[PDB]
Amino acid sequence: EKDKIKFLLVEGVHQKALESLRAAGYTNIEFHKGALDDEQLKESIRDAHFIGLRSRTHLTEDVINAAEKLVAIGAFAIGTNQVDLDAAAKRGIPVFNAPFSNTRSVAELVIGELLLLLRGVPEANAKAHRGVGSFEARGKKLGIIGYGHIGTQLGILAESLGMYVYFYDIENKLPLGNATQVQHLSDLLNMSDVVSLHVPENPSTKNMMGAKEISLMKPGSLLINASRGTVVDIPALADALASKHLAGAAIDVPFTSPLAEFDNVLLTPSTQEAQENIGLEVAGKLIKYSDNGSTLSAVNFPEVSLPLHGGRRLMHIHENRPGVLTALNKIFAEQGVNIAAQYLQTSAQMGYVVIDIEADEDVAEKALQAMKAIPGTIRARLLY
Amino acid sequence: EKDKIKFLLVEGVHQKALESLRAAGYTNIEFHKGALDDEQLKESIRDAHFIGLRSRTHLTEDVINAAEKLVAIGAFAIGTNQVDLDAAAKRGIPVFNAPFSNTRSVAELVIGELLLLLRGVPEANAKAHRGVGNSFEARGKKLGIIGYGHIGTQLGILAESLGMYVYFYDIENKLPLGNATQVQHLSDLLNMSDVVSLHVPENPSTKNMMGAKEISLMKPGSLLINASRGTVVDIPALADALASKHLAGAAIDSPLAEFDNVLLTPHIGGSTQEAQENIGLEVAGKLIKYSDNGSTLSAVNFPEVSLPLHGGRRLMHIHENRPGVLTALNKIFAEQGVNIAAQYLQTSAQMGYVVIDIEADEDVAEKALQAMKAIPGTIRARLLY
Amino acid sequence: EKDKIKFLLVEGVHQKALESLRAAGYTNIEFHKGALDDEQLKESIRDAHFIGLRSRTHLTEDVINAAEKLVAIGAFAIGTNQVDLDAAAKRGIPVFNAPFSNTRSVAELVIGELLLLLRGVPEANAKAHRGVGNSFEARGKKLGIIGYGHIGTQLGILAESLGMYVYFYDIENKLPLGNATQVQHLSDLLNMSDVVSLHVPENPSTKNMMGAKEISLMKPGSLLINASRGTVVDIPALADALASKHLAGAAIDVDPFTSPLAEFDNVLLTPHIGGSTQEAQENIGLEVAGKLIKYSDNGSTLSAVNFPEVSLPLHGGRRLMHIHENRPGVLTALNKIFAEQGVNIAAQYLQTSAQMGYVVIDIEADEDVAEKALQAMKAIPGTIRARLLY
Amino acid sequence: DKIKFLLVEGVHQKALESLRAAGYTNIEFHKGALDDEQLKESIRDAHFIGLRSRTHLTEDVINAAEKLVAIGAFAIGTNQVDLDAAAKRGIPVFNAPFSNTRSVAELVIGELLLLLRGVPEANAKAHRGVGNGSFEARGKKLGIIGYGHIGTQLGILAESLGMYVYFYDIENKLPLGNATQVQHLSDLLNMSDVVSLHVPENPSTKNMMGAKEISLMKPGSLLINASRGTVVDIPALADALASKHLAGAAIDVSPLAEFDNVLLTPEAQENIGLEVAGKLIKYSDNGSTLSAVNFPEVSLPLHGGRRLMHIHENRPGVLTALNKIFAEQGVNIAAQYLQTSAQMGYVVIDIEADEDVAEKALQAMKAIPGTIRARLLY
Ligand SMILES: NC(=O)c1ccc[n+]([C@@H]2O[C@H](COP(=O)([O-])OP(=O)(O)OC[C@H]3O[C@@H](n4cnc5c(N)ncnc54)[C@H](O)[C@@H]3O)[C@@H](O)[C@H]2O)c1
Ligand SMILES: NC(=O)c1ccc[n+]([C@@H]2O[C@H](COP(=O)([O-])OP(=O)(O)OC[C@H]3O[C@@H](n4cnc5c(N)ncnc54)[C@H](O)[C@@H]3O)[C@@H](O)[C@H]2O)c1
Ligand SMILES: NC(=O)c1ccc[n+]([C@@H]2O[C@H](COP(=O)([O-])OP(=O)(O)OC[C@H]3O[C@@H](n4cnc5c(N)ncnc54)[C@H](O)[C@@H]3O)[C@@H](O)[C@H]2O)c1
Ligand SMILES: NC(=O)c1ccc[n+]([C@@H]2O[C@H](COP(=O)([O-])OP(=O)(O)OC[C@H]3O[C@@H](n4cnc5c(N)ncnc54)[C@H](O)[C@@H]3O)[C@@H](O)[C@H]2O)c1
Repeated sequence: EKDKIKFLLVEGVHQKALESLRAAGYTNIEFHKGALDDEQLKESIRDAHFIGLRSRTHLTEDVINAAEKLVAIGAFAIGTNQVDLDAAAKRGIPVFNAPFSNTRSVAELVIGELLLLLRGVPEANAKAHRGVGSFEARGKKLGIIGYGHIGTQLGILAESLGMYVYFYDIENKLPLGNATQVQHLSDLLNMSDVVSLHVPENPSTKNMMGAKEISLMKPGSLLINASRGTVVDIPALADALASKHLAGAAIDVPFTSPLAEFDNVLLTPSTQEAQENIGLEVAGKLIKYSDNGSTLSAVNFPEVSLPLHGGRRLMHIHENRPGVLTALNKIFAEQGVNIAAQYLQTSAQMGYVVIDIEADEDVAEKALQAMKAIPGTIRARLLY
Repeated sequence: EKDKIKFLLVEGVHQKALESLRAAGYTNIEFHKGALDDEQLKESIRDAHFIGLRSRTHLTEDVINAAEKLVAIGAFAIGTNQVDLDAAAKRGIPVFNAPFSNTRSVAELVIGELLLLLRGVPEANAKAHRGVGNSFEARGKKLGIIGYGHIGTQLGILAESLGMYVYFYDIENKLPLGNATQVQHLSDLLNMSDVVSLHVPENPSTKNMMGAKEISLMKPGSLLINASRGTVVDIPALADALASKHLAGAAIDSPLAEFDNVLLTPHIGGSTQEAQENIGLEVAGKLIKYSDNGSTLSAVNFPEVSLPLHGGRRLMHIHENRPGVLTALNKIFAEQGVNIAAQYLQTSAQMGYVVIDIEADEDVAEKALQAMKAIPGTIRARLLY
Repeated sequence: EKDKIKFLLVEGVHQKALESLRAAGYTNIEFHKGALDDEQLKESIRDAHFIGLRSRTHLTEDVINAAEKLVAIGAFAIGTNQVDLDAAAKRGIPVFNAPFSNTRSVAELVIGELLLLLRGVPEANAKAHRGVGNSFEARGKKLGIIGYGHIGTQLGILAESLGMYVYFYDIENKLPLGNATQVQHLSDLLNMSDVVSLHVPENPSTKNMMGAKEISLMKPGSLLINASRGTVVDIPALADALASKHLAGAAIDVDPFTSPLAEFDNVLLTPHIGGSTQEAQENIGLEVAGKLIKYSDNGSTLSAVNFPEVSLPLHGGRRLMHIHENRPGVLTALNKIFAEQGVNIAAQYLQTSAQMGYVVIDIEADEDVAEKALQAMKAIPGTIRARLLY
Repeated sequence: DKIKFLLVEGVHQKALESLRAAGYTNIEFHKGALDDEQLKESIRDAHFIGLRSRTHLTEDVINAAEKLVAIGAFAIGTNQVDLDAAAKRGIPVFNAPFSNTRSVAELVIGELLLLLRGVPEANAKAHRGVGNGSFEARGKKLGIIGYGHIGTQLGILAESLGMYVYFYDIENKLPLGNATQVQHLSDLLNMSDVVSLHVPENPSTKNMMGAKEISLMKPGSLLINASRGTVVDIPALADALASKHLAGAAIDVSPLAEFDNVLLTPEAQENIGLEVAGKLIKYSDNGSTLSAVNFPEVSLPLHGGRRLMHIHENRPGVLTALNKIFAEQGVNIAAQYLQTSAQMGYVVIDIEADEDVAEKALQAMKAIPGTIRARLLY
């Protein structure tokens, strides 16, 4: 929304990212197919309002402090280990990544794994390669644990394969297609011919699939954990495979070493069709942060976003010290200006707040100046 | 989550709602299979903190103002015309409906409508019934979806199953389902589509968004579908495009009664029988979360607020929208010596609602609560946890 | 696949048809965007071995007999009202149409009908256009398919994708696709179905198979769809069932036959059904061009509309074909001919009709003997035409 | 109906259901396989025998039979049956050709999904301790060669996964869904990200996928052969794998054992039961030998009238004799379908006549030299 806002994109992010940026009115783009050298990065990033990078660019504390106009960082990938998160945060610079771009990919893999495991293909294949010398998926029940981005897309594909889909989730969800939410996990485990996990990594899920749960699964069933974490007690999984209670499994990958001996287990390890989704996803985050201040899904920043309801919108980033918010609201109160919406979120170190006001530019601009002055302020900006 | 919080459910909402309420720790439930007479409703709702009803129960201003403990209203259906929204709002009472349980039926409806419209069936059928004597496959056709949310995504899935190519336009990037493709400019989506279906909310950004200009950008001989909305399409313009034959047909909802190639579906806000379970789950969920964390997401007569749960203490304040409320709040926490961890204030009409998370002990939180209730213009405030 | 084989195509058949012919080695093609006048037609179809036409071409006996090289006619459409079937048959000229090109289109139509009928849209729509003022999801419902053939099968696939449970009744055992289930007894399929769709041909076994008794057997509040045909459903019984509300609605392909239904707002009457646009045109083009190619190369008359149907698998050797009047002695004459040449018949397929017979014969012999047999076969009394396919 | 049905190795209850459905009662069932002594005893008066992969139906056992009309192999196909001995006796052997269609289509989907992602190789390495392809299926093109039972069901599943389906066949096929026929094999091969073969085993398919065909395939593509034949030239495929021209493959079972990016593979008994039992019944009723594995295939449309069938040694003069019989009797032949195999000849003849005229032609047909058997079907 201004050709003065410079976007520096390196390591060759997908073209759709550029298409998205231009459609939103941001055409001041410096593009690079490969990584920049230290000296090249420093001079290109110096006046960049935004930088988009992948895995090879190292955004160290020094490079960041060197950038004098940096507003936000877009990690066009899932990982952000190449970016110094804390350094960016201290300067009020959010880092966005692409957390859901691999959704479809994981769903397809699960389908491929269950189809072959159900037929005992992995074991037959390993023996064939050594010189040594089974059911249809349709009509079978798939039990999905975690019915979110991946869980829902998987259920859709499973139904297309003629499977009956059931899911367990700690939250009530709207079923897509003929899927059925099962309230008790043990009930899901009992019915399921195939069980697939798609939950996040947290105390709630730590070893949720232990000896007991695996014991609850149907005799001859399959356990899939296509996306890597710590949700499955590997030793317990190994015992159930050795005992043959489970006819096979697929686990994302030592730690899985106990499974290496099993021919009926599939062990599987940002360079494919993911680039388009990533380009669209991350450019979108940069665009929205620029236009409306949304930090939803930022990885090193308090998360906030507010619907577009007209009026003027300002944003304030500050060290989380008592008195800042009081100073902020005072600016509008002592002036009789009304606040239509306000959303503040904090961390131990920082506080981020977006405010919608009913006023004209003059007042808005004036308010912005006062805001920047408030002690503890890191950055302040008038969004519209 | 207390067992003293009374839930009054009338007109026989699905048993799943009760199970859900019980699972959330709410067991103080009065349940009736049907509607009650004016006398019974008044007696039953007098001490009800929450009421769940359907289309028959008339929750009028009188009834509302008489219910002295009412905290929230849940319409276990889509419509809320039987509920006096403004009356409830004035009392700081949000009204929740079931905005998503009927997602699937709207998607199925659009598929049925486009399939027949494409073949010219509505027109051929109307003439056939009048005695007057008298097409395209959907397969390989492009479906343009405006608003890729709950309905758009499900519609896209069904359309791809019919062999159609799905493209969509939205005001933000959306993760696509199947082979659906996002299109950055609305004009481009309109240009390429053989069928355009609208699935967006009602609000200044969508009022008449499909006007004479947008409709003329649609492909010649295309179809426009507005399955369940309100004021998104400029009717005069649509009639004009139909008369000129720019569009081969449409489905909506008049000046359109003259067109045999237009399907008119008088009121669709009706929830299906198969959806009663989902509705019970959906609306009970809304009441529960409002009661527990103050979320007013999806409320139909209230500013929408929702703050992630990060422990600590949480307070909520409903008031007359005006400058100085927030400042009045800051001073109270300052005097009380507490820092605000998170805050979310939204306004709608002449009303303001704000949820505040603070780190403080029970006593301090209560003292803050009493002060907050004394702020002039305050409608009500409570300590959620 | 020689070059002396001419293809006359009028009324602009789809390019796919030509691509198909060429790929098959038939390049001698005379294309025309539209129909030709009586003078031009006779002039063009003069030395044409094959002709492909549509609806705007009248192939009369005069035109046909005028043609001295015509071996087969391609009607790139469903109907063949425009061609003199008997005249072609008398000349030993088979007529091929596009029997299954509209399969997908009908299956799509059924889905659209049941979706709207299930929600009561036809009725609400009719009332709305009149000023008068004013429902179940398809997902989870059971679809009962009577006749699991071309359409039945594609319909079932679309229904399952819509989340419906598919069951079908057919007089012959079928390999179900997806989760489809074959039901042995009609009464059973009829009792369990929320929607029943008919996709059977018009023969004695189907004549009014859906009578008052069958309809009464249907689940109360169900839908009946017959999106093609005309003799499988008893309209009077249907109207009664709709009047009593035993059925919630219906879709019937339409007319004195459907008049009893005109008063029902919850019934969809749909005329034109057979020949969409470029899309249906592409299927048709590929289908009929294929028929012509197969007839030319191996003598197959499967699906011909005015000819005995014969089709013999390709097993090498020499292939001859003989078209004749159904008079006695022809079959005997054929044998005698091969005995004298001391040739063995590997396979023979003869089929007949009114007063005409068609036989394809596979023999073991050198071209030399083949051609000698061909000439002999042509001299058989009652012979209309004979050819050496390969 | 003195039509005894001997069933061994325990065929699914459905076969029994089916036979009964057609009145055909009299069923000697044996959950297990009988032996030489008992087998000859039970098969002695057996009209139809149903067996699996273990029964050894030798020339002796068959010769032992005296009323055997057909043999139903309720399995992947013929097994320990002396097909040749069976044919000599004018006895067709029916198997279950399309019963596991769905199963093969599902297998191909599973294989291409993993191969596209390089999982086979990654998995092989992971099981050897080593650590370290990869693409989604949606948006990719699947090239099917042989658009028949399996090909069509495969296309349906492929499209549901978001793939674009193209197929090549030797005749025009009605496409299901968005499947598109491609006229030239070379075009199909080059455009495909995945090629799967579903063609019959015969001369026109033997090694049809050679060095030339494989070189025409897109670089980094996958070749899948679930067929039960030798359609692919392994030596050529191996070369294409070593050179990385192909990113992987899946084949039924070696030179490919060295390739980690190659998949090597080996209750539905209900289908088999209903399919095979269905062949046995149709043959008894209308004489159809469609799909028989050791018999000329003949199938004639039921158009009323009388239907006579004749099985004979392929001696010249049989057809001459047959047609002379009807000629002399002044009986018109409505339809006639004769097909032959290396040793046998089978013809079905439809005529317009009453019982009298029929049985008259039947006795004369039985008297022809080379006759193995002849029956009045109806
Ligand atoms: N989607 C992607 O692109 C991607 C990429 C890499 C890794 N992952 C990983 O895959 C997993 C799932 O990802 P997603 O995108 O579908 O996540 P998601 O957030 O959309 O859904 C996770 C689901 O799990 C449910 N859940 C949480 N705790 C649960 C519990 N204890 N029991 C049952 N259900 C519970 C949640 O309510 C939610 O519906 C996560 O571990 C994620 O980190 C996803
Ligand atoms: N889901 C149901 O059961 C149901 C029942 C009756 C009526 N409706 C109506 O259908 C509409 C959409 O419902 P939904 O469930 O899909 O809602 P939703 O919130 O899930 O999705 C609406 C989508 O519209 C997009 N959008 C918003 N403003 C837009 C604009 N100006 N231009 C383009 N896209 C825009 C949003 O980003 C979002 O993705 C609403 O008007 C709703 O009242 C829904
Ligand atoms: N497929 C098309 O393109 C097309 C175009 C125009 C009209 N039609 C009409 O649609 C109908 C069906 O067409 P189709 O292409 O699927 O035909 P089809 O021949 O493929 O299948 C008809 C099915 O009906 C079954 N059947 C026959 N008699 C039966 C009986 N008495 N009871 C139960 N099942 C019986 C048959 O076994 C077969 O499976 C026919 O009336 C046909 O004329 C089809
Ligand atoms: N369907 C099953 O259950 C099953 C089980 C085991 C093995 N098989 C094997 O799979 C293969 C195909 O099985 P199906 O059931 O789909 O057979 P099918 O007969 O239904 O289809 C084979 C298809 O191949 C086409 N074709 C023939 N020769 C061709 C050629 N040279 N090039 C291209 N296409 C050609 C045919 O026209 C036909 O459409 C066969 O080898 C069969 O023995 C099938």
